[PDB]
Amino acid sequence: KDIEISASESKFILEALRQNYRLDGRSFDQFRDVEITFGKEFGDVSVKMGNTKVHCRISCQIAQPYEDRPFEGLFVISTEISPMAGSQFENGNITGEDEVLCSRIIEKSVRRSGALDVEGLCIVAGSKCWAVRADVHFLDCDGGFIDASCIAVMAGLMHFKKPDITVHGEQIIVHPVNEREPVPLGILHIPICVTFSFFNPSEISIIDATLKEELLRDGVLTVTLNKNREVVQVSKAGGLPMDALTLMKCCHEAYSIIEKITDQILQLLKEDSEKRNKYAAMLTSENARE
Amino acid sequence: PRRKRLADGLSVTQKVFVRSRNGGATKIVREHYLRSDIPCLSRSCTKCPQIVVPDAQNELPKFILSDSPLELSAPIGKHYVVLDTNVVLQAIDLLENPNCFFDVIVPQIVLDEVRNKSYPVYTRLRTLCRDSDDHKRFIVFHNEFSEHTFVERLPNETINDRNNRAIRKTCQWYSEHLKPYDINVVLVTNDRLNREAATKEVESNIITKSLVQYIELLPNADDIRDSIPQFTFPEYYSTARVMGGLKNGVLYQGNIQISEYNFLEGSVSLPRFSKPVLIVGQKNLNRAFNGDQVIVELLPQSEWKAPSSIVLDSEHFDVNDNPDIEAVISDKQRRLLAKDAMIAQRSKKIQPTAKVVYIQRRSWRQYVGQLAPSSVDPQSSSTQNVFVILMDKCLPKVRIRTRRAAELLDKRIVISIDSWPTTHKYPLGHFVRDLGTIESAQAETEALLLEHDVEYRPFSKKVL
Amino acid sequence: MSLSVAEKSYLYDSLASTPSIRPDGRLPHQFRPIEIFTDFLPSSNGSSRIIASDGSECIVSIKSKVVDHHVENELLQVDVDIAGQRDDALVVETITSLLNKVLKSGSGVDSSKLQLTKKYSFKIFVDVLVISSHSHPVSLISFAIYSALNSTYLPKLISVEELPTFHDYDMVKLDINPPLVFILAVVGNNMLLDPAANESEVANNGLIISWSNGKITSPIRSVALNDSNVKSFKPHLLKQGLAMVEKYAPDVVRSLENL
Amino acid sequence: RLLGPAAAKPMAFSNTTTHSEQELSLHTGFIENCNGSALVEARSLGHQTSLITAVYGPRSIRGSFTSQGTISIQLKNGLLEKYNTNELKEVSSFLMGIFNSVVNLSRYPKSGIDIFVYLTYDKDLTNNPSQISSLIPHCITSITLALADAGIELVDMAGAGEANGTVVSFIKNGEEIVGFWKDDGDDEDLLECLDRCKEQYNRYRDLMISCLMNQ
Amino acid sequence: SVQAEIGILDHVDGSSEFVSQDTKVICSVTGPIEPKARQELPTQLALEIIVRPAKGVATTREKVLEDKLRAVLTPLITRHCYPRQLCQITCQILESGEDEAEFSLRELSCCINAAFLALVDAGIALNSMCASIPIAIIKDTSDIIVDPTAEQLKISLSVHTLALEFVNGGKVVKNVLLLDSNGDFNEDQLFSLLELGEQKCQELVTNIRRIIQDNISPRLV
Amino acid sequence: VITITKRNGAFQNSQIVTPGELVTDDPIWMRGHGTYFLDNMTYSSVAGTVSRVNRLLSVIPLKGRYAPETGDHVVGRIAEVGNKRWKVDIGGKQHAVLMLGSVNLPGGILRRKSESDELQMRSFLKEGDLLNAEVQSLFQDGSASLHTRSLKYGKLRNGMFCQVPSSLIVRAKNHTHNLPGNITVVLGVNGYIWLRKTSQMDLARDTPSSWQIYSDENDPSISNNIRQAICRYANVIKALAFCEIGITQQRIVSAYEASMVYSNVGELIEKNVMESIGSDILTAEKMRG
Amino acid sequence: MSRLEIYSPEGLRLDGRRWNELRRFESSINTHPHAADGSSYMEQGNNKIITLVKGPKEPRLKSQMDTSKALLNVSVNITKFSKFERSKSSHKNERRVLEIQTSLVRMFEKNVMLNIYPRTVIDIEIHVLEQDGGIMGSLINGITLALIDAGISMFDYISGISVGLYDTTPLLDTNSLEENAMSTVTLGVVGKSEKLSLLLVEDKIPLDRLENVLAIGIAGAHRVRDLMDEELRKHAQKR
RNA sequence: UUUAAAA
RNA sequence: UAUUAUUUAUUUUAAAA
Ligand SMILES: [Zn+2]
Repeated sequence: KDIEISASESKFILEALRQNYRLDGRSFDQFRDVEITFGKEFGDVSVKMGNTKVHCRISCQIAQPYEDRPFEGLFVISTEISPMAGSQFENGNITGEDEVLCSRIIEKSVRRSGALDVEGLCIVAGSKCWAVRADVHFLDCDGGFIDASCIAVMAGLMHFKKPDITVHGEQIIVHPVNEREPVPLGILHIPICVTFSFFNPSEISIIDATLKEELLRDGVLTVTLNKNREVVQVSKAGGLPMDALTLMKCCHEAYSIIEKITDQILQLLKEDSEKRNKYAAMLTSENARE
Repeated sequence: PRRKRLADGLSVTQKVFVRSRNGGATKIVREHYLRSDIPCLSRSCTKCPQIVVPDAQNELPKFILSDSPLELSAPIGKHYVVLDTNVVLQAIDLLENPNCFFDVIVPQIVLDEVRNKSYPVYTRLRTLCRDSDDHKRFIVFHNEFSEHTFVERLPNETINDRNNRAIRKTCQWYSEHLKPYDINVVLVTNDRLNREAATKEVESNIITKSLVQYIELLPNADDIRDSIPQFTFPEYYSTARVMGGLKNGVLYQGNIQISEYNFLEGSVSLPRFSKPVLIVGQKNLNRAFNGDQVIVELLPQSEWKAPSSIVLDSEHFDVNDNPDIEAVISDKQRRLLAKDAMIAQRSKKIQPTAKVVYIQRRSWRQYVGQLAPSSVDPQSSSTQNVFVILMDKCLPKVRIRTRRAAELLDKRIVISIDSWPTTHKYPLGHFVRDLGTIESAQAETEALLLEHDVEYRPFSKKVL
Repeated sequence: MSLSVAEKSYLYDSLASTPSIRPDGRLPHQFRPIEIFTDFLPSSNGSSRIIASDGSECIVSIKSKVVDHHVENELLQVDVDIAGQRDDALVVETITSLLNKVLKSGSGVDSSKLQLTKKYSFKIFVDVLVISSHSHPVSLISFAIYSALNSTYLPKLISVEELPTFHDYDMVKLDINPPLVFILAVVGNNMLLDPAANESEVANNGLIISWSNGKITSPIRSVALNDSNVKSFKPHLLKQGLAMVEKYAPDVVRSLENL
Repeated sequence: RLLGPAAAKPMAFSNTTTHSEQELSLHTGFIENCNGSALVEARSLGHQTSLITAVYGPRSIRGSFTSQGTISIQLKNGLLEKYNTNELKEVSSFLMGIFNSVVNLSRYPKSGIDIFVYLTYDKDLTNNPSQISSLIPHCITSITLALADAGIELVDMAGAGEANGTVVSFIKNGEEIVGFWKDDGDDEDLLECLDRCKEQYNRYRDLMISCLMNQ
Repeated sequence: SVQAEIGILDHVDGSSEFVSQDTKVICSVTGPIEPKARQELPTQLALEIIVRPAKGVATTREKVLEDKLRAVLTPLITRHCYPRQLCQITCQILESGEDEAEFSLRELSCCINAAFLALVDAGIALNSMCASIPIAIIKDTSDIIVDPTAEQLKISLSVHTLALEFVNGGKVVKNVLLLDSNGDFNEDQLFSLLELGEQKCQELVTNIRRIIQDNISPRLV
Repeated sequence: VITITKRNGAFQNSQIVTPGELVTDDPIWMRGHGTYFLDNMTYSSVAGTVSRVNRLLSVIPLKGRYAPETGDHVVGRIAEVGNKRWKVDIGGKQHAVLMLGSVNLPGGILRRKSESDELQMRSFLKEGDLLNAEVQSLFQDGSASLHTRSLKYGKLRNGMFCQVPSSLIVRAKNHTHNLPGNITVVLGVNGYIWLRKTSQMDLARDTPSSWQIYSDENDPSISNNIRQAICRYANVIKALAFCEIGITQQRIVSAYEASMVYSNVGELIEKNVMESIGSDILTAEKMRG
Repeated sequence: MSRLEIYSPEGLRLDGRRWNELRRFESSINTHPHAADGSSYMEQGNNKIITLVKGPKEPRLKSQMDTSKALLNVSVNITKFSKFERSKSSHKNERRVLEIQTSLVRMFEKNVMLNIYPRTVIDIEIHVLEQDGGIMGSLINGITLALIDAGISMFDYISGISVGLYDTTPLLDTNSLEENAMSTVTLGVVGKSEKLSLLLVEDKIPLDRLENVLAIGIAGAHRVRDLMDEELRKHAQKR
């Protein structure tokens, strides 16, 4: 019930790496071309980078805040993997290493690192708050699971819109989405994950390994940056021991990637906003005088 | 009473104390490290430069206290000054005077008590230390961390008794530590009980004088003697009590309109009188916001006041208060509140006054304002309680908890009040939205429309 | 380790004899050497560690919570966690249900000694962590919760009804009579006290007896020690075992309350 | 759906709004899924008890090489008077220590026997405020009935009785004790507990054979 | 009009994507593959049906959605020519296209059409063809409508899911695979929509046959 | 009575090399256990003393399980009956394997066809049975291969089992010895000891097939004084192990006679009496001879 | 406690230490001889950890047997009383434990020579009795010392240290209060080398500030290796 | 609780 | 009967002639 790699295939891919050759034709520091597609409802995002395809789905509901932080909203994320992305995955295996690590990294990047404005999700302190949920669906597994999932969640949160709320003394009314247009969430910074795969025949490091390269891997490193030159999160455990010089090279190379991907999400959101707001030029209330 | 030796001169003990909060107990244990490399920071000292250690930026500590202090009359002569919590909170303005204090020692236990009771005062005290130069010199001696000055707690000893004793042990050590250089240590405390306990400690005699006694001994006493400085809301009535009170002509219903230039004077228009009924004071307003429908109860003619003739807003009132205050006086407010008391005594316009006893409808909404820089820790990424100065001057300060106080600084934000119980001095709100930077044309206009419930959102798509 | 059927019949015939030939050869009333540590968890109101002779180890922690007894039923909760076993295991839920009966507020433990105001009282959280176990550890845990409750310090109360306040430094000592649990193994017609690992494997049945206030108290059980040789016992053996603990329990309390 | 809204609270009934003989009924053989069935009901004073016991066995365990059989007893809540799951499993381990001394285990090598007791209704009609002790004797009689109906060999019948929280299970017409359970109660009392339970044991020992010999 | 694609996923034997109104369902099929010990059938093929919601985790709602989707695909597959083998059919609901808390017929209908197309792309032996449509009747004017919108469901008296089996060029209705009805209706309304549905499914397979032929024909020679 | 040692306050009461450090830079060496080769230099993988024998460079760690070697009279317990072999618990890193063609079968060979090989083995050698055998050879991973191809090795009975650390077994010519009181000790070099009543074979063979040895039937009549003698032997053997004293034949009978002072063996479990008997042997024998 | 000074201008922290001073480090070996093959009672500051290594032994079931190396299983048990407030078990709190356990397995499976022990398993049972910041680093130190006690062959030491960055000042061995007020980096340094086997950054840190934090992190971790190494010297010479 | 007009 | 065996294989000595 697992993937079988022949000895010749393992030797060919590794020797190709020793000759600066990747089967797909990318460089060692080249990220796969990401493609963001937005659905009908808000918070519906499908990410395609190479043969890897992931689909995200944002939702929210009124919930009880944590008693330790009565002024913050909750953030939930589930990254279960179905046999759809490959028969090597068992359906119902929620506690798998890939599922746990993917959830924890996006959770640290979004919730813990302040990417999502949880204080803006506060309705009534200590009682009512927004619980923004992010569902991730692994459609086709060709490596880069957490890299694609982090782009899907961050694109979904910036594309998602929550119902409106009016403060009337001690009363609070939630407008239906059919009456008033929903309000977008608060997104401070945009964290993007970049995973590095290491090999040894003098070590070789490739960015965003495919499924075949991921299986012949000797060590994995995940970094998360934003356009503000901040290191949102780093996860490296085991594998080939590395030093501070190799990491900083990974972070500087990843910053060149996350900066371009950030500008793409901002541009692709702007294009999607205009597509669904054709007659928005007539409905403007706040207008300039003369 | 445990203690363990570690590296060179380093030892550690176990600090245990019980914390009572919301009727619940929590035993708290903390590591307390005692060290012997803390300098006296006196330029005259020739025993501490040999034990100092550079900081994280590899920089040796500069010795601040002058080698030729102010020489007073015998037997004081050359002396350093050590303060307690009371003097720092009371005469903080006198400390900033350039013709008063010159070489002052602020111990750690005093600095911690000031920060716990007034953060803006603690900040101005650290500023005296940081800005020490030729005419002003302030230091902080970490007496609680020094192996020589740290004092264990005695059985059944008051919490204030130990901290008062820690101040004495600090002066006793400084007195002995500076004997070679012929410099005395003058302890300035207003606690008469603390000074008497210092006279009983014959093992190390120190000089203790009050604030008025120390000022009179200065050479320029005739010039600085004129600058010396000298709660719970009543619960709301029951719903049954306000029913019979309105029925039997005891209570009255109306809407509070806080005065234009004074956030502590409100008037309620009643059909019985031609002049609106004044409500003066915090206790009489009883946690009411401008625009609420309240229930008032008339006060006797012994308490009737005149319309106030002073200007007050939340920003210029109780500026030295912490937001989390629950169940420190400025000299400027003393000279201001007592000044208005003379007007309400000699005035003829004394009209009936009442007090709020019940809130019927809260006029709360989304208010716009900015954070008070006096209560923000610019380098802290932890949850901290900060003040919010609302745009509407008729409203008080709002306390909110936020972990982005540094980021939200110099921003124009939106909040909404959650509650205001009898025990809290200030209302509790929460952050909802950030509009932009202060004095930004895009943010100030949007903050203006929100402050007047102006619908600036685009028209509905059903309008098409 | 396990035991072969050859040596199983060797111990049965030697233990059931009128001169009880114990494996280590002790008397049917002698216990094994025990090491007990106390007061090592600063974050807890009370703590204790006990190490049995066969390497068995148990750690107990005691936390406190201010609760309104008019709405909180049980003021003493026991939470057991055996290493290498799930939290919903049968061997864990049985001891958890049994230890909450020996330490039930108002029964084995009087709720008056941990009360505060007329409205409020203290709730004791007894958390058990069994690191190693070779036999039924309900008797070894009872010794650990004994030494921990007799070294527990709770915050002193400072005293119209309002929420209670406590002093900053001074704390009171928890004076509660902590019940004790003993395990008895019957091998034929002989009653054994504190059975070892191999001894409890050939026993015909077992007895659990509580002990509080210098007398036998509820609850008492007769759970089996091994599903192989489960034999019914004569009621005179139940009386002999119930009377044997009365003869040697004060020797335990005296050797256990010294701390 | 299931569970329902989390914001809902269960109904609360206030006590201040408006204000010898132990009956027994036995049946057996009525569940087609299992081998042996049983249904015992008892209503004395203001406490009515009705529980159902099913026996699924003997089941041949694949790959097992045990010499004797293994008994698995599991108590399960029903619809009224729900007990905590920890105390239910405590009575299960106490019951397994009883039937392992009664059921002929050597007659079932490489196999196991699974017992299922359903406390479907435990009514209590006290006027104004362990309660599980009043059901242990009724559960022991129910399992012995279903074990006998399932063709499983049982060395003598097994019954028990309650005496103020004291539950004692006898065998061989009370000659030897097979189980002892006592919660709450008083001190010194023991001779009267073993006597009141023994006469209650003989009352159940012959009444079980009554319905087992008829039908 | 409905949209559908084939062979979209790489690491599975057969995939598809079915779209109707706003309901989008991506389905994948992998088989025959090695079954688990608790799955193998001695004589025929075993099926593993999995449907996952667009939001939240898989609840009991999708469990009855699996059981209905299983009852449709099981007679539609020649299970006996794959003894001791496994087929994994996984449906992923991208957008529900309806109120999930109230209705689930628009998702069941799309999962049937997505699973059938994915089974065609995978190469599993199918006994025939299949089509599924949702049917509803409006409260005020008791009118039968085929493929109702999300707003029409909230104003309907009863909802229906009709799944038919087509043989011989998509003209002969061999059997009625699934007819799931909930709401208020009598015997006259049943055969009125059943007759109406038989001709709307008849033009669906005619359009489905065109969809799959436009994709499989360029693959073959 | 109970002896409860109480403590309050805290939680509890040649060249040495550590894993990672350099032991030598001489390439002319043969690396042994606790030692790994790297970059023409030699490093340590455990924490212990450096050993040098001819050219074999190794590190002997402090704590370590029993390392089986060829020709060891061990005592092991059967874990499972596997395919054409047994898994016997010797006490090492892995279970030792006992092949079918390495024991004295009851009827000489298998009686087939009827049952499989595995099921027929459980009739006389089931799981949990205790026996003794000799390590015939070793596998590449270090696993031991046992054999019972002599009347000396068989299935143990008529006694009690005890366990001591493997390092505390002094090497000698004889593995099992006869003891006063009609008792025979089986000092397994792996740390497993079997104290039993002296049988007809070990008494008549050390002084100057059939399935009768695979019988689980114990001896019918054992003297009540002989069984109580085994307890004292077990208590003094575990006492010498508590005092980290090597176990030999003379030190067993020396502690057996020195334990007469304590009458019944009930007080032989305390640590004060254990350290006394251990110190009485280490001083009155090593300093007197 | 209350509002405190994190790093005073006098270079003193809230607990009295300085920027490069570690908490008290009291380690112990062979604390559970009759319950495991390797034992280590780690007491780093107020952190109290019990690490038990059981192996190499035969797997209980052949479903977890590797014919070329040993299997490494790390079980981290965080007691309900590890903090002040007795924490109740949360469904979300179980995910953070699995991430730590996996990070520990992947860390030590590369440093422990599993090839020398084939067809075996090595169970690592951990019990956290009290935590006060830097718990991830202290878990590493307990595993390293417990594996050495069990005689398991390793390539070198693995030292765990936690570094915090406050404004522009890095701080070594962060406690619970300091972690609540700054960003924290945990490191897994291999022996005296500058090689990392673990690097967890769970809070925002500027990129230009990360280079220096790692240097001071690997440096302070060498000091942790010395404290662990010396404890093994004293325990070997006295026995 | 700022009159009126155009914005 | 380890030059023996395990079949969707728990074998962990298949080497020499
Ligand atoms: Zn000095």
